[PDB]
Amino acid sequence: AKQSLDVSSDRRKARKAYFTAPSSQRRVLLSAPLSKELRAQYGIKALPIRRDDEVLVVRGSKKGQEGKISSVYRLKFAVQVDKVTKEKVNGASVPINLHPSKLVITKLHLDKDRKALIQRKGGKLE
Amino acid sequence: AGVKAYELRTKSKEQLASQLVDLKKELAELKVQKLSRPSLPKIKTVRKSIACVLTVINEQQREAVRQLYKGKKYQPKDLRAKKTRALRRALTKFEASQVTEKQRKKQIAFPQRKYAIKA
Amino acid sequence: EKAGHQTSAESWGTGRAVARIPRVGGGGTGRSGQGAFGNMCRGGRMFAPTKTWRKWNVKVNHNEKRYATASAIAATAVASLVLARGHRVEKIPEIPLVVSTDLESIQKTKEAVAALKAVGAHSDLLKVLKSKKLRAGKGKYRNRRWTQRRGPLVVYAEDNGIVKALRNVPGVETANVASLNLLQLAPGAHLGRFVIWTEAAFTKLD
Amino acid sequence: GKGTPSFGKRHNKSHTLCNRCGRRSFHVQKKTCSSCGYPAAKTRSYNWGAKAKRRHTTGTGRMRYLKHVSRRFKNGFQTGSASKASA
Amino acid sequence: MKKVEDGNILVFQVSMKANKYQIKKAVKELYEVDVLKVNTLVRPNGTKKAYVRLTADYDALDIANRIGYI
Amino acid sequence: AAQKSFRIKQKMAKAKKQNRPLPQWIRLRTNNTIRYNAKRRNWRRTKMNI
RNA sequence: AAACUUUCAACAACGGAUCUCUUGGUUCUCGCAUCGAUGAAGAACGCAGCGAAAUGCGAUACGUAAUGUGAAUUGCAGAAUUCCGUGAAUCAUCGAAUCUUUGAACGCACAUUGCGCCCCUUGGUAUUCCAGGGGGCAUGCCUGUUUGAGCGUCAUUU
RNA sequence: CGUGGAGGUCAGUGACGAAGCCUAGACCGUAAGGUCGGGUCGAACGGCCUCUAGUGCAGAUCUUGGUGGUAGUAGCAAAUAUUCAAAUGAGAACUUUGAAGACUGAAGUGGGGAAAGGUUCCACGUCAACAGCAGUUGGACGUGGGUUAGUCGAUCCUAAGAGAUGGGGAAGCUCCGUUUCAAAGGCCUGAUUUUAUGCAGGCCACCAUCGAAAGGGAAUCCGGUUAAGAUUCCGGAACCUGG
RNA sequence: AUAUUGGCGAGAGACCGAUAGCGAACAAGUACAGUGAUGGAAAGAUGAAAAGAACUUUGAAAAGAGAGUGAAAAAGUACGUGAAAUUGUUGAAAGGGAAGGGCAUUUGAUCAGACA
Ligand SMILES: [Mg+2]
Ligand SMILES: [Mg+2]
Ligand SMILES: [Mg+2]
Ligand SMILES: [Mg+2]
Ligand SMILES: [Mg+2]
Ligand SMILES: [Mg+2]
Ligand SMILES: [Mg+2]
Ligand SMILES: [Mg+2]
Ligand SMILES: [Mg+2]
Ligand SMILES: [Mg+2]
Ligand SMILES: [Mg+2]
Ligand SMILES: [Mg+2]
Ligand SMILES: [Mg+2]
Ligand SMILES: [Mg+2]
Ligand SMILES: [Mg+2]
Ligand SMILES: [Mg+2]
Ligand SMILES: [Mg+2]
Ligand SMILES: [Mg+2]
Ligand SMILES: [Mg+2]
Ligand SMILES: [Mg+2]
Ligand SMILES: [Mg+2]
Ligand SMILES: [Mg+2]
Ligand SMILES: [Mg+2]
Ligand SMILES: [Mg+2]
Ligand SMILES: [Mg+2]
Ligand SMILES: [Mg+2]
Ligand SMILES: [Mg+2]
Ligand SMILES: [Mg+2]
Ligand SMILES: [Mg+2]
Ligand SMILES: [Mg+2]
Ligand SMILES: [Mg+2]
Ligand SMILES: [Mg+2]
Ligand SMILES: [Mg+2]
Ligand SMILES: [Mg+2]
Ligand SMILES: [Mg+2]
Ligand SMILES: [Mg+2]
Ligand SMILES: [Mg+2]
Ligand SMILES: [Mg+2]
Ligand SMILES: [Mg+2]
Ligand SMILES: [Mg+2]
Ligand SMILES: [Mg+2]
Ligand SMILES: [Mg+2]
Ligand SMILES: [Mg+2]
Ligand SMILES: [Mg+2]
Ligand SMILES: [Mg+2]
Ligand SMILES: [Mg+2]
Ligand SMILES: [Mg+2]
Ligand SMILES: [Mg+2]
Ligand SMILES: [Mg+2]
Ligand SMILES: [Mg+2]
Ligand SMILES: [Mg+2]
Ligand SMILES: [Mg+2]
Ligand SMILES: [Mg+2]
Ligand SMILES: [Mg+2]
Ligand SMILES: [Mg+2]
Ligand SMILES: [Mg+2]
Ligand SMILES: [Mg+2]
Ligand SMILES: [Mg+2]
Ligand SMILES: [Mg+2]
Ligand SMILES: [Mg+2]
Ligand SMILES: [Mg+2]
Ligand SMILES: [Mg+2]
Ligand SMILES: [Mg+2]
Ligand SMILES: [Mg+2]
Ligand SMILES: [Mg+2]
Ligand SMILES: [Mg+2]
Ligand SMILES: [Mg+2]
Ligand SMILES: [Mg+2]
Ligand SMILES: [Mg+2]
Ligand SMILES: [Mg+2]
Ligand SMILES: [Mg+2]
Ligand SMILES: [Mg+2]
Ligand SMILES: [Mg+2]
Ligand SMILES: [Mg+2]
Ligand SMILES: [Mg+2]
Ligand SMILES: [Mg+2]
Ligand SMILES: [Mg+2]
Ligand SMILES: [Mg+2]
Ligand SMILES: [Mg+2]
Ligand SMILES: [Mg+2]
Ligand SMILES: [Mg+2]
Ligand SMILES: [Mg+2]
Ligand SMILES: [Mg+2]
Ligand SMILES: [Mg+2]
Ligand SMILES: [Mg+2]
Ligand SMILES: [Mg+2]
Ligand SMILES: [Mg+2]
Ligand SMILES: [Mg+2]
Ligand SMILES: [Mg+2]
Ligand SMILES: [Mg+2]
Ligand SMILES: [Mg+2]
Ligand SMILES: [Mg+2]
Ligand SMILES: [Mg+2]
Ligand SMILES: [Mg+2]
Ligand SMILES: [Mg+2]
Ligand SMILES: [Zn+2]
Repeated sequence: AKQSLDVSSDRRKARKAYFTAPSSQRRVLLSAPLSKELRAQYGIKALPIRRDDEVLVVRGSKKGQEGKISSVYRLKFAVQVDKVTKEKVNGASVPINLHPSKLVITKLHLDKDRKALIQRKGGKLE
Repeated sequence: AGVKAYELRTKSKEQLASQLVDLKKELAELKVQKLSRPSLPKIKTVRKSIACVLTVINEQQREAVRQLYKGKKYQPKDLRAKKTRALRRALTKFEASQVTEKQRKKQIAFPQRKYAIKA
Repeated sequence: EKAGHQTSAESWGTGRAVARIPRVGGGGTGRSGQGAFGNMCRGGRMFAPTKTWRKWNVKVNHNEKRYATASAIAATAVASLVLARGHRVEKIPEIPLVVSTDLESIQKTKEAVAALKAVGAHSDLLKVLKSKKLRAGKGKYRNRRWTQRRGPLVVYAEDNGIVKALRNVPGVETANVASLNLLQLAPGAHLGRFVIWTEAAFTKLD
Repeated sequence: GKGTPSFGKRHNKSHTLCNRCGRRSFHVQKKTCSSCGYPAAKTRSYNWGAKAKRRHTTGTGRMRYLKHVSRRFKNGFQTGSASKASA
Repeated sequence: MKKVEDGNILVFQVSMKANKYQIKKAVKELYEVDVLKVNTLVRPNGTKKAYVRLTADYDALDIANRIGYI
Repeated sequence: AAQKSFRIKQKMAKAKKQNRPLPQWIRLRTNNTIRYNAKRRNWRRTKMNI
């Protein structure tokens, strides 16, 4: 249960704070879990998704498919994978929007900062 | 592109004045160009650039005056702390801690003693 | 207290072929001319607007109060009552079910469940947990989203970790003997909570 | 003639635009705004006109400066600039 | 455009805050040209137009695709 | 009113600009909800009162 | 016997009840003390590559500087130099600025983008006329500075 | 008996279809109502013991919204008046052009303006709504263009009147007074040849300011020119004011 | 120690659930009215995702018919469900200056149960 006097269980307040969260806040909300492999690799559970990352969909219809994240469409709380697309009837193609809680991260994109984030959570890196 | 402040700040007063002119000529040209063209977002970055240059020129002149007024009664009202209008005319710490010759004597001889019940 | 009444609407009087509620004035907007104030009016003030100074709490004589909690404590014996109350106590050794004082010292959730299990609470724990439901109400809109039954109630004489090792498990509540509470001894005013007493607590009773 | 044939003669403003409140309640011959009270130093308003007050109190405009006083208070009216850190 | 071809006139949208002197000096300083006289007017989109007649020594058409428009 | 104050002309001009249909590209924005300009005025349906 | 009228049903209309929803309202409770002549609250007009509004901002105009984050923004277009980085962002924070015309509103006016005075400076052959740039001039009151007024009044000259 | 919400319970029902809605189909109850089937539907809901109330509608010339009969009905009848053909267009009584017949009859249905409007002006495109038939037309809709001044106005002056200021009333918002019981100010040049403007004369005591786009008032005319501006642009010829 | 329908920041409710709740859940003190003081609304919901219907065909066009998307168009930017008044069609029936109702049976249509 909640125990801090500065945390609200209130449903209404939660839904507001989700839907009106600033871009920077959405980055963290949009985390994906690392793959079984990467979790042993880095001793770390999950990470804010980020662009050129490599990813495996593991729920829904596109369950099984994989690719490079080509947008973190924060506005939409959604993520696009360059390789997972709808081809409409007029031959045009169009991205599917996927949720990072429903992906798994199979290859990270590394920075000084990415690495720093991992060390900050007490992980380890190759 | 877009000029960086931390680079503007190393330039001379007159270098900055000239880049200001340079950007202004730039902008003028771009606006001619704009009305012959379906869009022109380049134009944004140069008016932003002028902004920044002026910002920087202004910084340095203020920072100049600020020091040649440091440690003086009386310095221009807009380098004086903003604070709040009330806050500004509240007694200073000095004129407030003020204490009567008689009473200072009192405070000294009979101040709140530290004590405890038990034994 | 101002709702219904933020208008300067007047009656129109009779002789205009039209009911005599007050009516909003001016024009050019369609609010103009409409029933005002009255409780049968769209946008009226309600009939007898509710007021904060309604009686919310209730005094009960301290002695009658204790009569009750005593009665409730008494009934946590009486297996029929405990059975009738929900509470899955056919497979328990005996009632009153008194367990070792060693309980009050358990720090860990997982250990707490283990003890409760061993001493007989297994089905009742499972009855909560099996019973979570979305509340049928609008209650659901209002911080009252889920529902569930009431599990065992663990009384102790001295909390040395037990209240925190049990606090996260569905439907289990803990009480200090010194207190003891009618709301917990007879939920919804039905007698017969399943109570697991620590010895320490059991003898402090007297 | 008191009805419409006399409505035809309505072509002169009693009121124009009021510099202080923009409202078109500046009475020309009286030289005073029927809404905001200009040019009286004080601003017209009345306790029997609450809906009126509501339509004009602070906060129905930009609060160009009062906006920020809260934040400023919270950081204890600090002065200077912020420093720097790493990564 | 036609006034440029035919009337040796440059048309600029100009600051509302600016007068005939200021328009004349700026066109003079910004374009190397000599100005005969400057008519102005306020447009109905709330912006100001300057009809700027250059002296007979300058040819506004030439001068308009120096600044770079056509 | 055929020979006007700047102040009035200025207002008039601000009114000319505000008189246009909704910019259609807005309709396509994520979460956009504006169908049509709901504040369009017309000289022969609603007077400015200056 | 049709048509017509009426009743019932099915499908189709008209209309928006009902059910389910809820970034809103309402009420309670707890913590806190900060508007303004250093120009407030409020007004007006403006500012985006492509905006009418709402939101933001002021000719540095949906923003400049600073700091934290660590790669977006996204309706389209766009830059492309910004991705192991003094660094993305319609991000957060915010300590530095910019802040048009106004408003207690302060050179005088104001149904006027109306009309003076002073200073420094530039240009026109210019202390004097004109034009450009910058900086100034409201009221009551207090302490002080200076210049004064009154046979109100003291001394002092020769 | 029935509704919204609350404590308890049935480890109740449910995406293999909750709730709701429809159904001269079934069943229980004297009745309030309850139950089932079938169809529709799409996410939640119910029995039992209790708690609680913003708890049950046919009426209130009830409130708000919606809908009928009336009814394809009353009507669309003032301002003399229309007609032939062509062109255009999916479409022409109604648009454009030509012809004809008329009208207003300079006290205008002509040519301009003041107040007021505010883009309606003009071009191109163009008919969903609007113009109580129509529409290819428009003061409509869409996209653009357009208003040029030393001399025309404003600006200056004063009118009825308004209204600051020293003041006097008034608890006060404010009321009075306007040259008033006020120490009410600025010009012309001379004095400077440290120098820039201090004092030397003599005046002048007039003591705010707003208030007229018809009153007063310095100065511009003709010809040409635009889709739409012109005593404002172009050509030419003048005149006033300051310096 | 007391007050507090204002301001800033928080945590809540046996509160209201779009004619309710603040007037405003929305570009709401907006649009619109009024010379002015003032007065002052209506208006939330496709779907998980626009996948917002390529293409053919009739049409001047709007659209229709096919096709197509979708778990569903019995969700088509008139959009969840989609009552009633009231309306079109279809089917059945009755009707000599209203219609509807009660007890009862004929006729027609329809249906439950119980039997072994
Ligand atoms: Mg924590
Ligand atoms: Mg983390
Ligand atoms: Mg999503
Ligand atoms: Mg930048
Ligand atoms: Mg100070
Ligand atoms: Mg009341
Ligand atoms: Mg009636
Ligand atoms: Mg109400
Ligand atoms: Mg319900
Ligand atoms: Mg339940
Ligand atoms: Mg009238
Ligand atoms: Mg009058
Ligand atoms: Mg007055
Ligand atoms: Mg004033
Ligand atoms: Mg030529
Ligand atoms: Mg002019
Ligand atoms: Mg009219
Ligand atoms: Mg009107
Ligand atoms: Mg049917
Ligand atoms: Mg509902
Ligand atoms: Mg939902
Ligand atoms: Mg609440
Ligand atoms: Mg609290
Ligand atoms: Mg105010
Ligand atoms: Mg925006
Ligand atoms: Mg952008
Ligand atoms: Mg940095
Ligand atoms: Mg930001
Ligand atoms: Mg500036
Ligand atoms: Mg003034
Ligand atoms: Mg001015
Ligand atoms: Mg100046
Ligand atoms: Mg003094
Ligand atoms: Mg009951
Ligand atoms: Mg109930
Ligand atoms: Mg209720
Ligand atoms: Mg029926
Ligand atoms: Mg049955
Ligand atoms: Mg079914
Ligand atoms: Mg169902
Ligand atoms: Mg659903
Ligand atoms: Mg009960
Ligand atoms: Mg009631
Ligand atoms: Mg009844
Ligand atoms: Mg009824
Ligand atoms: Mg009735
Ligand atoms: Mg009755
Ligand atoms: Mg009724
Ligand atoms: Mg009606
Ligand atoms: Mg007909
Ligand atoms: Mg007829
Ligand atoms: Mg008639
Ligand atoms: Mg005809
Ligand atoms: Mg004739
Ligand atoms: Mg005749
Ligand atoms: Mg005659
Ligand atoms: Mg006519
Ligand atoms: Mg005319
Ligand atoms: Mg008009
Ligand atoms: Mg026309
Ligand atoms: Mg049509
Ligand atoms: Mg019309
Ligand atoms: Mg018609
Ligand atoms: Mg028609
Ligand atoms: Mg148009
Ligand atoms: Mg236009
Ligand atoms: Mg003249
Ligand atoms: Mg003038
Ligand atoms: Mg007076
Ligand atoms: Mg005057
Ligand atoms: Mg005049
Ligand atoms: Mg005159
Ligand atoms: Mg001519
Ligand atoms: Mg022209
Ligand atoms: Mg003309
Ligand atoms: Mg000429
Ligand atoms: Mg000549
Ligand atoms: Mg002369
Ligand atoms: Mg409160
Ligand atoms: Mg609390
Ligand atoms: Mg409401
Ligand atoms: Mg209710
Ligand atoms: Mg309402
Ligand atoms: Mg909402
Ligand atoms: Mg509306
Ligand atoms: Mg929905
Ligand atoms: Mg809806
Ligand atoms: Mg949706
Ligand atoms: Mg079709
Ligand atoms: Mg369905
Ligand atoms: Mg549907
Ligand atoms: Mg469609
Ligand atoms: Mg529907
Ligand atoms: Mg029948
Ligand atoms: Mg019968
Ligand atoms: Zn006003």
